[PDB]
Amino acid sequence: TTALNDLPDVILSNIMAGVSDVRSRNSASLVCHKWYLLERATRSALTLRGNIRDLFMLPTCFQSTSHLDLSLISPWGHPLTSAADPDSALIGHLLRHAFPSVTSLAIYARDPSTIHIVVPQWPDLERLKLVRWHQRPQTDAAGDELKLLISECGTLKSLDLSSFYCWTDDVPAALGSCPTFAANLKSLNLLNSSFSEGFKSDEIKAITKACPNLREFRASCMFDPRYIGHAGDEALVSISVNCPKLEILHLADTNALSSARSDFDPDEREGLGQEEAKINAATLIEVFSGLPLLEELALDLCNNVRDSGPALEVLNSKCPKLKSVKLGQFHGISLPVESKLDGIALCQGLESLSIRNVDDLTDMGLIAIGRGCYRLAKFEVYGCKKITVRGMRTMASLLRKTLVDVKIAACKKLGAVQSLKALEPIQDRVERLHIDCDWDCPDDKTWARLRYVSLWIFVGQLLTPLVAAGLNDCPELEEISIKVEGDCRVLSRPTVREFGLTTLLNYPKLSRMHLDCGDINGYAHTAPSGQMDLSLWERFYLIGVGHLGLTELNYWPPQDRDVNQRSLSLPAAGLLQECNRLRKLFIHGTAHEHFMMFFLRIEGLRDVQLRADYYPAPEND
Amino acid sequence: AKKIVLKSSDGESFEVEEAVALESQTIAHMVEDDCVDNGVPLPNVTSKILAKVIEYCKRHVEAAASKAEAVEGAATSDDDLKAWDADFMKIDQATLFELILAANYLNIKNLLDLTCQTVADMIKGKTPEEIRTTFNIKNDFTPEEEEEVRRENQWAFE
Repeated sequence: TTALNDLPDVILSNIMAGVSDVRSRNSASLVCHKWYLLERATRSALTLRGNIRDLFMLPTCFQSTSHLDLSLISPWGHPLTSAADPDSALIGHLLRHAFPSVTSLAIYARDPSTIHIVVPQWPDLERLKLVRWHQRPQTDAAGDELKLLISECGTLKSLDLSSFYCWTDDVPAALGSCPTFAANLKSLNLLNSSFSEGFKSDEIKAITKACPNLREFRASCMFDPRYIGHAGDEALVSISVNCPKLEILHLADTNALSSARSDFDPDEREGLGQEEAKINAATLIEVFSGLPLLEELALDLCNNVRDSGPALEVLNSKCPKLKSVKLGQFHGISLPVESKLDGIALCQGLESLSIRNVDDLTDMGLIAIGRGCYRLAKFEVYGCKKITVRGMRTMASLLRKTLVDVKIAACKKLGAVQSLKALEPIQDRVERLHIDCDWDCPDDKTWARLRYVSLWIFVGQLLTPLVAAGLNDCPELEEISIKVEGDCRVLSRPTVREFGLTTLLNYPKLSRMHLDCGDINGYAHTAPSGQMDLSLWERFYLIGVGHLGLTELNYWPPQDRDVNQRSLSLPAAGLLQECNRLRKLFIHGTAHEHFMMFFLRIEGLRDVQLRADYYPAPEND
Repeated sequence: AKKIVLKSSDGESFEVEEAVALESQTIAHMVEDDCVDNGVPLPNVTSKILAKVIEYCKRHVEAAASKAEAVEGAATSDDDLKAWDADFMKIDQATLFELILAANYLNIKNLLDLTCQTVADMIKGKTPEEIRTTFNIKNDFTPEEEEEVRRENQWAFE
């Protein structure tokens, strides 16, 4: 009988190319010399792990990797190469020796010298991602370091500044500095939530005019008509005209990109929003008529656009290739009369649809969307007050052949029990799920394919009713993501000891968890009488995490806005030290060095890092 | 419709549609000569392997055409192809390797990719000793070489 090793080398390379998990690649590289060579010649993506001081011991075996990620090197966020350091240039040379075939690069750009020394090492580079969560260095003019990058990165095809903090004035200046660079760009990602204010109308016009060959354009814009220079009708017209070849257009208000629901939800804002954006249905028709190649559309605004149904009807005819639509605060999405379909219900080619804050949407409109968009695989609804478990269940039944990823959030009449009841038709078919842990809504069973669950819960609420809500039998549930949000400076001390993480022992295959408590606002050390400080809340939320057999954990400590700290406390670190099964542990905040030394006591813990990937990142390092 | 016969290495003959046989680039290539009508011989393919090959090809061409047709809410086969691909690939290792070799011969890109991905999925989640045991591979690494490779692998985020 033929064994695997007797197969031709081409077939073996094809087989090795199918191993995408890095751990399995490392395991396969140890099987034998032939397998070592195959794995090394086949590996294409590498995220560098190690310390900057050890860069001279860098391995030279990864000669075939085309994507290199230098942004996670330790210490996190530190300048990889400083001009003040005398042997800095050598470092760049070292990189070009270790990874000569790099065409995609991701780097942390704290210092402009790091860019100027590392980026030009690969003249054939075509994709670049800049990462910076620290403060923008003071410069004489806007876009100075971006202009330098343009100077040393002529043949770039893709530029990714979605995690790169800068002033919105930097991008258009750099793009207009060198027309040939901007003309060669095919993808431009400016969807940065950290921008204080999004791009203005003039900035958007300049950016689109400079780059006519864009296929992908993402940007965080200022759509609020209160401010001067807000992006509006002419900005959208200019986007459509200047970039006819767009395949992806993702325009979002900056507040819409915030993780905190109090920043974009009109209900949570204290009267903010609630007014019309300077966008009309006729101009939306004009824009959609000018983008025939559009395949993905996202317009997540924090201001209202009403009677947009006629505009969305044009999408079906003028955009045949459109498969994904994401709308934010668009009204009149589906207003069916008698039995006629209209609005987004006309778009039969949709495979993904995200809906947020539609006041007009009733059960009839939801059923109309389910009927018309019969190809939907992903559905996302946020903040619809009038929809009911009846309409959601009917929509799920109508889409029982394709729907596999459902999210229901901030729906007044749809709580946790309501959402789990509404997803009954696709209970055995749904793969990814998000529900809000709303326990006080006033009203066989095996989740066979459910692999991922996302939860949102208010601060101080318990996780115990989850199994009673309907999530009982989930044999395939591997990853759960829990996001907690709220201001606990006004909450009283809870009468229950623990949040209830031990409830997750009900799911046997659960191994990965995201516990995002970073949108909890409380008192760092001086909580008044009847309240508890952030350490006690961390205890409340992290108790029992040791009993879970988690192999990966991403934890976001709660923050004190007045003191401006996201710190991991002594009790929280002690609780995390009980997780003997952890393979990867990433803390999104700051922690004492003794706390980081605590976690190396865990035997199997390989990847540990403090990642301050929020703006502004602490400068104390 | 045009029909063609394929001769396996053991002398068996399979009569099938021309269009489904067009999936194999090699068969499409030998179509250019007279052997299209005299019978295409496959000296490196056995009867069972050939039967599995033309079964997979027939299902793909059919559902392909089927999807070339239908009007609304009817492409659910896409998952079926998948589900059927998943249950089809529930074969023993020897038949799997023979299928890989036949796919490489006949140049059926889809079947070759699916079988290679099946092998890659079999690889995932196994220690080097487990991989060596499953695929019957001898370890030629000295402990110093193993430690050097591990040191190199420590430079990659997992």
